[PDB]
This record gives sequence, C-alpha cells and structure tokens, in this order.
Amino acid sequence: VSPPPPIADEPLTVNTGIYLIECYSLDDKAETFKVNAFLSLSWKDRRLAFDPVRSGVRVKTYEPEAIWIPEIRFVNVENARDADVVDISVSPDGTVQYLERFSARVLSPLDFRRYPFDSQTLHIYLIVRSVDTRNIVLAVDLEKVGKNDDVFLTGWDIESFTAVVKPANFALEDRLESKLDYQLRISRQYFSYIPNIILPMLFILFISWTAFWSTSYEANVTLVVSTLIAHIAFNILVETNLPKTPAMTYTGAIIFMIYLFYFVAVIEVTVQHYLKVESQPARAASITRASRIAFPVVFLLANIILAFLFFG
Amino acid sequence: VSPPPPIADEPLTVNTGIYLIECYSLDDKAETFKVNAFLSLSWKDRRLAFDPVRSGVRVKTYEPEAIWIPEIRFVNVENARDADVVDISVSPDGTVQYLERFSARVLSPLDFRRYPFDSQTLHIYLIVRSVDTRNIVLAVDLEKVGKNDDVFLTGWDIESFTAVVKPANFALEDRLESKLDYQLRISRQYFSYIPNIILPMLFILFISWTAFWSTSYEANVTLVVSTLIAHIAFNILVETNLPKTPAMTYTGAIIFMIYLFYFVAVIEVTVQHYLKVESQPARAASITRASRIAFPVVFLLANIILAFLFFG
Amino acid sequence: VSPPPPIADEPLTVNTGIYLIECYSLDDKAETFKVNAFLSLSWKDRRLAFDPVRSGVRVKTYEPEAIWIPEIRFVNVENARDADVVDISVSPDGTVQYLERFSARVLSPLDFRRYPFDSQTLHIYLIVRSVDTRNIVLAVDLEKVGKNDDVFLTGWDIESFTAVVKPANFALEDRLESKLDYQLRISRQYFSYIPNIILPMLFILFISWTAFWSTSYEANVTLVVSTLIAHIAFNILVETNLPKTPAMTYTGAIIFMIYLFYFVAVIEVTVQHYLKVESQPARAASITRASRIAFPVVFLLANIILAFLFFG
Amino acid sequence: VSPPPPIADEPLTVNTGIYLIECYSLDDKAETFKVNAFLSLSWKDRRLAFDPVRSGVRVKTYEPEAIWIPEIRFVNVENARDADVVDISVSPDGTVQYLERFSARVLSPLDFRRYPFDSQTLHIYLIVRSVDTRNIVLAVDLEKVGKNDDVFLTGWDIESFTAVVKPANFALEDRLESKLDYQLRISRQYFSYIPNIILPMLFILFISWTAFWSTSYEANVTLVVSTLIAHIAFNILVETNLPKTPAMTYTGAIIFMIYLFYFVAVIEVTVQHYLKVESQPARAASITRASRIAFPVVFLLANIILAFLFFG
Amino acid sequence: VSPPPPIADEPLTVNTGIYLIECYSLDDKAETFKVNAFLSLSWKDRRLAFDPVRSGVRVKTYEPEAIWIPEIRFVNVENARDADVVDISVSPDGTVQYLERFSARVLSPLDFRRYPFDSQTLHIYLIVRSVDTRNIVLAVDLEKVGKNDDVFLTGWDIESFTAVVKPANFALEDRLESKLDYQLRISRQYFSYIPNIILPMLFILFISWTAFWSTSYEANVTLVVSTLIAHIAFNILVETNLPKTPAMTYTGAIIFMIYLFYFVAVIEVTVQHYLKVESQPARAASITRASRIAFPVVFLLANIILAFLFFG
Ligand SMILES: [Cl-]
Ligand SMILES: [Cl-]
Ligand SMILES: [Cl-]
Ligand SMILES: [Cl-]
Ligand SMILES: [Cl-]
Repeated sequence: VSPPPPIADEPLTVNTGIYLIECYSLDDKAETFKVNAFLSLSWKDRRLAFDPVRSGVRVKTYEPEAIWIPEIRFVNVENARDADVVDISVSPDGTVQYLERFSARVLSPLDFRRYPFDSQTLHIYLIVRSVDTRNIVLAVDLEKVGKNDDVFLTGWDIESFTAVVKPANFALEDRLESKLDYQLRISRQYFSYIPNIILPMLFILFISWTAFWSTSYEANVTLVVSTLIAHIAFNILVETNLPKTPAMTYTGAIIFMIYLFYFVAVIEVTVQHYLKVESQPARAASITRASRIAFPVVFLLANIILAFLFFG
Repeated sequence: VSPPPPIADEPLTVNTGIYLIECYSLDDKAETFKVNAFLSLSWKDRRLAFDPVRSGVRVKTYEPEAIWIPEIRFVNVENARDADVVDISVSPDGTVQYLERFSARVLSPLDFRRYPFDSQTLHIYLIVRSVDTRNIVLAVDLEKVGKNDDVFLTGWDIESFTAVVKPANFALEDRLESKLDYQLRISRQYFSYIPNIILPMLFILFISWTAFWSTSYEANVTLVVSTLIAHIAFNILVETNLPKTPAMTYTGAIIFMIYLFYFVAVIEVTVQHYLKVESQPARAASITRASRIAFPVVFLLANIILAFLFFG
Repeated sequence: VSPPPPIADEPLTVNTGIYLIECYSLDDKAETFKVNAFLSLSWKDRRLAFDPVRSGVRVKTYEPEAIWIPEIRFVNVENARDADVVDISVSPDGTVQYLERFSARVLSPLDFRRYPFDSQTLHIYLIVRSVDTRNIVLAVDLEKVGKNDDVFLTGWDIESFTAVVKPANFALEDRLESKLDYQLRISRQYFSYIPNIILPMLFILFISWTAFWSTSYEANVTLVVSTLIAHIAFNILVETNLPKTPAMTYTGAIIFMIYLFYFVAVIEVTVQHYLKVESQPARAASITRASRIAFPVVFLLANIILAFLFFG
Repeated sequence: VSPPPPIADEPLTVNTGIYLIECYSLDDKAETFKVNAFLSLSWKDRRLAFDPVRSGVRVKTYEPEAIWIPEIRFVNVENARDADVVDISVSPDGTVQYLERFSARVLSPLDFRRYPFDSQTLHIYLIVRSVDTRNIVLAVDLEKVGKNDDVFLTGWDIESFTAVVKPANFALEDRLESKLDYQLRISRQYFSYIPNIILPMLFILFISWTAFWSTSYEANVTLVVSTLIAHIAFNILVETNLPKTPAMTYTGAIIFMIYLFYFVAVIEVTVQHYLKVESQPARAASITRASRIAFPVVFLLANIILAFLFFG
Repeated sequence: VSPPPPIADEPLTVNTGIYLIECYSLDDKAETFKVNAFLSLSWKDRRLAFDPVRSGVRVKTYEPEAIWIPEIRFVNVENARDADVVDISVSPDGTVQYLERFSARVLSPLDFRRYPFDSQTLHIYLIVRSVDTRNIVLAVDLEKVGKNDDVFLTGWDIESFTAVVKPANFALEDRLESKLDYQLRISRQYFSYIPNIILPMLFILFISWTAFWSTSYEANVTLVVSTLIAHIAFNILVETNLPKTPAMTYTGAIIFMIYLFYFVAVIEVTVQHYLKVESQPARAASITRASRIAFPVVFLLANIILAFLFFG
C-alpha cells in the first residue's frame, strides 16, 4: 500500500534466500534449464507492530493484500515466474516473514571448450528497484539457502549452491537498483562417452590403417573409403547434439585431425600404387614399411599435444 | 477463512485418496508422464456442526469460499496442478467431504540398466505445510485408492497402484510438514523388440562371419566392412530412444562387444592374406579353420556371461 | 444455484447431442486427435415456468448465471474443454435450451494389426455426476447429432458419427454417474502407400535375386550386401511412423521375412562358391538352377499365407 | 444492452471488412496458418440518435458495455480469437462504427497435386447466428478490405485478398446463419527447387546410364547399385523438405518412374552378361547399342507425357 | 479515462525509449527472435498539475488505473506483449514518467545471399493511433535507448542498437498513425564453419580427384561414386539448418558446381576406359595428363569468379 517511511536516513534492507526443490531439463542447444524452489524475504516495518499482552497472540497472519511487499524480479528469465504465496507472519516488534514457491526457466551461457569433460556454473540474479520515497538494498540470509536431498539432473553431478553476499548497486533508468548472484556448480558425467563414442572411432581408424599390410589396390581403396564414410556418419551422430560454438573446441580439433589422417592415408595408397606400376617395387616397399610405424606414432604425439594444450 | 481451533494439542488429521483415470505420455528422455485423477480429502471442523432435525436436511453444501480448506500441494510436478472442485458436503457432526479432479505432469527418475526387460516404479508425492496456529498431519484412506480398468499405456503393463501408509514428518523452513508416497508399478512389453532389433542384428553378424569360408581377399573386405556399416546404422537407430545413463547398461555392453568382434574379424582377414602372400599357405588354412569354430562359441559364452551379470 | 426439486423420486433427465464441425491433427504416435464441435443440452426446471400471455414473449433469454446448469464433463481429454456458451432459451412450460461450442484433445487407443489397410473407431465419453439431492441421467437426442460436410482428416475417410442410446450407470466415489459413448468410424486411404513403399521394395528384392544368373563371386556379394543396405533404410523410414506395438503386426512380419530371405540368399551364394572351388561344378549348377525357381515361389506362398492369416 | 427493435420485420444488415497486418507460420503438415488483422463492423441503432446542436459534440464514444454489439465468430479456427476493442464511435445518425484488432490460427485444406509449381487459396469464414427476436445478415464493405504491404510469407508470393459479396444463408441447429468468404491467393516460389533437387537427380541418373559403354560386369554392377543407393540417400532429403501429407503427386510419380528405370537397367546388365557368357557376343553388342539410345528417349517421352497429364 | 485537452491545436507528443535486457533464440527457419526489454514514455497532462509547496512533496505516484495511458502497440509481434508496470510518477508541471518491462516474440525477414559471411538488421516497430478528439505523435528520447552489457546471441556479434528520429505519419482506417523504427545490427561468427564444413569437403574432393593417377577402371569407379555419396551426406548435413531461398545464394551455387564437377569426372573416367579398350593408349594418356592439371585450375578460377560475383 505504501513503503515504510525512513526513520532518519536508513535504506530498507531485505534479507533473501532460495531453497532449491528441483532442477531439470538442462538444454545444451538453447542453454536453458528449469528450476523449482522456495523464496524467502524479511524486512522491517514499524507500522505493523502490536502489543502481545493485549492481543493475546504471538505472530499475526496477513494476506498478500493490505500489506506492502517489495517487488523482486529475476533478470535472466524467459518469462515472469509462476508464484503463489505460502505464508506471511508478523512479529511483535515489526519483522515480517514471507515465503513463496515459484517455477521459472533460466537463461545461462555455457562453455564447450572441454565438452566431454567440462564443468559449468549456472547463475540466477535477483534485483529490486528503489521506490521514490525509499532506497532498497538486498542481503543474503545464509540460514535459508540450500538444496533438496533428491535434486538431480540427467547426466550431471551437483556440487554446491552458494550466493555472493555482496550486492552490486548501480544506477539504471533514473533509479538505484541492487542485485544478487546465486551460483550453481555442476560437473558432467563422462563415463558413458568412452565406450559409446571414443573406442569405436579408434577401432574404425585401426581398420582403416590395416591397409598398409596389403598390395592390392582395390582392397585398399575399399577399406579406406568405406571407413571414411563410417567416420562421416559418426561425426554427424556426435555433432548433432551441441550448439554452434564461437571459438575452437576439443572435439572439433579431434575430428579435423581424423579427416587429415584419412586424406594422408589416401595419398600414401595412391603413391604406393603409382610407384609399383612404374616397376620400382623397392621404393614402394620402403614407403609402406615406413608408413606402418609413422602413422600411429604421429597420431599419438598429436593427441598428447592437443590434450596438453586444451587441459593445461 | 481460519484453521479450526484445537482442543488442547491434538494435531489436525486429513485423510487423502487418489483414484487414477488416465495415465499416458511416458517420455524416456524427459523422464516424465502425464496423469489425470480424482483427489479426495476429509477432516473434522466443529464450527460447521448442526442439528439435522432443526434444519431438516442431512447434508449441507458449501461453495469453496467461506470454508477453510487445507493446502495440499504435489512435490514433483513441473507446474502447479489445474484443478476444479466437484463436490463439498458437510456431515452433521462436522466431518467434511471434498473431491476435485486434476491433471499434472510428474517428474520421476528411471533406471535403464536392464533396458529391454526392465521394470519401473513411478512416484507421486503429497505434502502439506503446518500453519502457525495448528499442526496438520496426513493419512491414507485405503478405500478411496484405485484406478480405472480402461487405463492404457503404450508399451507398458500396469501392475499395482498402492500408497505407503506411514507418512514422513520433518521440519522444513522452521515449519513442520508431512509427506505421503503413491507408487505406480509398471513393467515393459518386450516381445516386439525381438524381431525388430535382436534377430536382424544376429543375421547381419552371421552374414559377416560367412567370410571364413572364402579365400578371395576383396570379397572378404567387402563383406566385413559393409556389415560394419549396417551395424552402425542399426546402433544409431537403437540409440535414438535410450537417454544418457551414468552407469553400464546391457545394450551398451552388447553393442561394444559387437564392435570388438568386428575389429577382431578384420584382423583375422588381414592375417590370412598376409600369410598367404608370404608363401605359407598352410598356417593360413589352420587359422581359418580355427576361427570358423572359435568365433561363434566365444560369442555365445560372452553373451551368457553378460546375461548372468546383468540379470543375476 | 440449486437443482430442481423432484416430484417424488423421478431422476432428472438431460438430453444431449454433439454436432461435429472440424476434426484434425490425428497423431498415430500419441494416439490422439483434436475436435471442434457443438454441444446441445435440454432439461426441465419448473421453477422457471411463466405464462406467455401476461409476459408478452414466447421465449426468455437467460445469462449463464442466475440459473442452474448441470456439470457435464468428458472423460478422455488431456484438459477440460475450452467452451463458451452461445444461447439459452426457456419455453413457457419450463423446458430450457442450451448450446455451446468447445474444442479439446481426445485420447483414443489405436490398433495397428493391419496398419496399411486398417479401420479405426474413435470414442468420446460424456459423464455427469449426481448431486446430493437429485439423481441425473443422460439421454440421446437423435435430431441434434451429426457431422459437418466439410470435416477433413488428412489421409482418412470419415464414415459415420453415432451414439449409443443406452447410458451405463455405475457408482463411483459413493455417487451415481451416467456415461454415454459417441463413436466416430474412419477408414485409412491406402492407395498412396503402394507406389511409395510397396513396389520399390519388390524392385530392390528382385535386383537382389538377379544374382542367381552369374558365377562371379565378387559381383554376387556386392549385389546382395548392397541391396541389404538399401533395405535397411526403407525399414527405418517405415518404422519411424507407427508407435510400438505389443502384438505381432503385418508390416513387422513382412519385414522380418525379407530379412530372412536376404540371409538365405547369402548362404546360397556362399555354398555355390565353396562347391565351385572344390572342382565340383555340377552340384553348384544344380543348386543355382533349383534356387532360381525356389526363391520366388516360396516368397509368393509365404505372402499368400500371411495375407490369409492377418485378414481372415 | 438488447438487440435493436425490429423495423418492419426486416433483417439487420452489417458491413464487414478485414485489413491484414501479419501472416505467418503456414504449416502445411497441419494445414494451418496464423493471422493478425483488424475487423470493422457497422449497423444501425435508432436508440443511439442524439442531437448534435444541443450536445455540442460531433460524435459520441461508448465503452463496449452498455451497448449491444453482434456476436461474430470465425468458423475455421482452433480457438476463439484474442480481440481487444480499439474504437467505438457513433455518427450523429444511427450508424455506429466499430473496430478491433485480433489474432487467430485458421484451418484451411491444402492441395499438393502440383507440389513444386502449385497455387493455393486460403479461406477465412465469418458467421453470425440469428437471435430469437431478430435476423442478422452480413455484407462486405469494399473500402475496408485491404492488406498491408509488409505482409510476407517464407517462400510464397501473395497475389490478392478479396471477399465474395454474396453470403450463404442456411438453417443450422434450428437457426439462420450467414457466411462470408475471404480468399487469399498465394503461389509458391519454385526456382530454388531446380538446382537443389531436379538437376542432381539427372546427374546421378546419367552417371548410372554410363554403364552402357563398358563390358566389365563387376564395374557395371558397382556403378548401377551404388547409384541406386545414392538415389535413396537423395530421396531422404527430398522427403525431409517435402510436406508430410500423403497423396498422389507429381514428385511421387517421378520418383517411382526413376525406380522403374533402375530396375530395367539392372535387368539389361544381367542379360548382357548372360549372353556374353554363352559365347554370343553379337546379341550382347546389339542389345547394348540399342539400349544406349532407347533409355534417354523413353525417359524424355515419359516426362513429357506426365507433364502434359498433370498440368493439362 | 480521457485524453488531455489541447490548448489550441497542438497534437500530443509521447517520448519513447527501449532498453534491451535480453535477446535470444534467433531462429533462421522461422525468422523470429525473442526480446526482453524496458519501455519508457513521457507526455504532458495539465489536469494532473499540483503545487509542491502546498503538497509538501515533490513527486506523486499513481496506479495504472485512474489515469489516462496512451495505447502503444508493436506491429511485427506474433502476439501481444506480456507487460507489467514498474513505476509511474507525476511532476508538478504535468510531465508523467512511465516505466514498464515486457517480453515479446518479433517477426523479421532475413537475407541469406551471403549466408556464411552475412550480416543482418532486425526491426522493431511501434505505433499509436489518434483518438477522436486528439492527435498523437511519437518521438525518440536518446537518453533512454541502450542495450545491456550481458546481451548475447549464440553465434552472433551485436554491433549497435539505434532508432530513426523521424516517424512516418500516415492515415489508416480514417485515423492518423505514427510509427517508429528501432534497428538492431548483428554479424555472424563465421570461423567455426571453416573446419566443420569447408575443409572436409575440399579433402573429399581431392580424394575424388586422385583417380587421375590410376589406370584401373574398377578402382576409379569406386573412388568417384563413394566420394559422391559422401558429398550427398555432407549436403544433407549442411542443409539441415537453412530455410528456403527465393533467389540464388552462395552456398547453393558452390554445391551445384561440385555436383557438376563430379559428373564431368565420371565422364572423363568413362572416356579414358573406352579409349583404352579400343587399343589407343596415346589418346588416353594425353587426356589423363590434361585433366590432371585442368580440373584444379578450373575449380580455382570458378571459385574466384563466384566469390567476386556474390561479394562484389
Ligand atoms: Cl520474475
Ligand atoms: Cl501443486
Ligand atoms: Cl471437460
Ligand atoms: Cl472466434
Ligand atoms: Cl503489443
């Protein structure tokens, strides 16, 4: 109905807190997830005090109407939160307790430089806008922050849910505003990626490499090109389930390296056949004997260099 | 309007009950399903008691307003249920009968270790938050729990729909709460998986193995690599449905084993030709005759071991 | 506001009726469809009786409020109907005319035993719940039941829209309810399925069979395995439409039979080559000549048997 | 709030017009499209006549309430339109000018008999239902019918947007109703289909036909079967971009003809090889040189006949 | 409740301004993106003037009701925005400050002529309609226009967000209207496309070209046709994320040129084999040596010409 009047000069302080109940539906393409949690607020209003002896009660219960409630919004949400008030209580001195359960979809950027073995941080921002007659600042109540024991994401490990206790005050549209930052840290479960993606590609690459122990041109052509087609199919299967990155990643580097190796293998087979046709079998034998050892060693060294470069 | 007054300390007891009508839309990747059921509540309110003889009626009907109604909320739902009140009736002694019809989307984790032949248990949780003046507890009315005989699920068999009688009481956010558990047990129908998945893969594998009765190198290479491409296509088709799992599953183990077998077959085909060209035409014959019997027996033993480990 | 009082015990009778306008969005996977139609109701309420001479009018129009309207609900709908009242009229003797337009999604199971050439029946259930003081029973008004001439379902032929006159009365949750069934019968348009799906598969199978007129092992292997790879794509394309089927269907039987035929053809080619290697060409020639006639005749007989079984 | 008093028992005529603002989301699979436009109405009400000299004002302005406006609805919409009245004005005479802005999703069947080069007409129906005390008929005002210049559809050209002046009066549900038809004619932009679909298929077919200039049986088998596989792979994307509405069409006939040509080419290659084996090379050469000219001529004649038949 | 009365003839002026908070979900196929921003308005209303000295304050606060608010609406939005008022203030002179946070889905065409290396401009249009007694015009307040520092579009770079000062006044439905234009200029991040799309295609094309150093017909046929299949798969992958293009585009021209090159390569291989069969090795060798250099040079020149033509 009206913000509480300042006594002399003090701004109004609202102590916040979020208690997670569920987090689900993490989307890699759209970089969104859905949340479901409690919201708690507490401020000071001297106009709601009462005498317990005359009233005969301890805490009074109000309704959302006929009481002043500060406006709290989330910055990074696609739509306004769907909320319903649970309870409002008033202490004899004037402190008010407010509890509310909501559900919303949050927007948060994701980093995919280390996609198979990466870790992310999800942000939720709370902001309040000062009224004409009063300045409002936010705070953190550590006794109201937590997560449910059964909170789970599909394929992720939840590590912690904390909040930065220092709000950021700045001027926006002729008014002062205060913001809070809630951080959720998670890690990816990478076990299922190994036998599903990594080892089959190695097997296909080795099958392609087995052409260095043969002199039949047609068989080598069949081997290498068919394995290339299989690699293309697997590449689509992999790079169908992640968004368009702006910078270089790890998976892209590995896939490009594999394409390079296939091209070089084709060149080697062509060179061997062309030298054999010109009745120079010794050079062809030397070249294929060298390639047999050259390919795996270079592959291992390049993979080691990339692994150090991205995870070092 | 206001919670009913206690006598000395007796907590308020609310009797619950859910009668399923339609359950459908079970999503494996989203791990959700949609429900449609009745909800029945009953409690005692001495303020509404009346003498039937004076009023001349046995049951009085009230609108949802002007009557205190406990707040019952589901825990694991994406959004608050959309419900409408059907009937409210008041007994002469003050007992109130309540009935509403709702629909909601339920979040429930799933287990995919024994994926083709698994059984699941879907959970539905009720909870009520105690008010400041009065303490509220939940209960189960065993005569108002059931389901329609017309309930159908696409690919599942309904086994039972029960409720755990004893609630769980805990203090959350400085208030006491009570929680109930409703469990729906289902089992998968697995007959259609056999001729659609299992037998075509076995036929493709046998077609691949037929290369041990041939001596031409190009034909063997063609057979093995083309069957590998077919296997890759089938693997993608199968993985279209099953979501990511943080542990080993039966299907993943089988698929990885098949990839390993293809790799070993390619190695054997290469070895035979290399020995043949090296002017040793007897060791090649020995190796081929050995592999003819070695491959099927080892495949059978490995399948038996896997079926023992995962289903025992 | 309050149901009309009975004379002695005679239950209130409500005459129903549905007039279809649009039917669209029939989803096979979800087994749903979307409807848009009218809804006519008519009952008796003697408290609304008036005489025409003193009133000066023949019919009185009422707003939806200030009058008792029974609660009519559909059973198999994802959400309650989105309806808005159109007209309300009152006869001099007490009869009331009701009319409204709605739109909802109807859940209906489907049968895919004869999927290319099947017929389906769709059910819409109407139910009313008795109030504490009066019992309500539904009836059917045949003059207000029908469908529009412009109703269009993509790929389906609408045949009839009728209702079973006798309702089914049962006791649910300590109250009596009456249920009515409206049945929509449709047939599938199968002609487009012939040149899109059926004939190309026969052509590919014949191309595969053409390998019985050649003795080149590599050419036969190429033909048979490449045609198998071609068949797999068609199998995926066909299977990606229908939902999972608990029982055995026509299409699944045909596809499994085709897989078996490909396997037997591979076996025959391998046997021919192995016999030809051992310098016994007479047996190979006899086997090839026998298979040339054996394969098409057995295929035709198996198809005739399957067609007789699944359609008789 | 009542219908205007009847004058000489004459039906009440209203003038209507629609001015398009946005047209978007033309989903051919569901045969729907969303609209966004204005709506103008006008009729006569003697009760609203006011003296301009005494009032001192030119025209009046009324809230939607305390005045009667006829109920106008769209027949082919999924749900009721979302309308918000903009202006209500009444001239010094009895005429009243009405305006509102709405948005809705419209149902309209589409025909794909000439898919690449087809044209469509989209219908929007307006209906008014007579009341128990008056008859209402519709009319079209030419100056209020129009279309915004910025209205765009992805891949379509907009031709015209007119209305049929003549209504359609009929008795439905024992009431008289009038219908107006607003037609929006569009045509598809078909140039991008040539270099994306038409020419690659011709190139692949010619690559297949190149097998009439060689005698190597293995090479011919490889060419023909691999090009068939490529044709299937291309048909995958062709169906990916093609509307998912099964019916008879031009593209389906073209694809079926291509499959038939591939089958005949395989038959010819097999015949040539079989004749060459039996030491009758003259017949094989005659058949080959005849087919070299026979195939393109028959293909061109079949294309001409189909094009004349479907588009003439 | 009533527009402000003019002094003599001055039209009402409303100063506008939009401050972006979040823009996201840029869809190429649907040509849509979602926005979330502030909206600021300011006009003169002398009916609300007061005296600060006698009132004892400096700024009054009002609800959205009991005050006249101009009806500002967007044009190219799928539905009406979801809006909630944040603040309303009144200056003693009469200037009203209005603030509101909204969210909407915007329609805007895109140009795909230079798709890998293109830039786009996104338009937002505001419009107001003059009332029967007053004329309203729009204006731009540059101090209230800006974008948030955390605004991000996945795969795009944001350049600027400005607006045109001059509105476009025109008459629609016999009422004057004023329209503004806010422009958001963005650029595409093209680096990721290089190693994911461009280089693999070059490698596949070179593998195809390697057939000019061999003289085995079967090997050349296998190489060329298998690389063609790989190109078709890559074409499907590229065209997954792209809408229909009314005019010729860069990528379409490149893909068509690649198809043409494959066809010419097949022609060359067939010609070489046919010449070699007729015992004319000299012409075959000359043609092969000529093509070895002819193909890369022509490909490079055609690429340069296309790049100059489209990016001129
Ligand atoms: Cl919010
Ligand atoms: Cl809830
Ligand atoms: Cl309903
Ligand atoms: Cl409507
Ligand atoms: Cl708007």
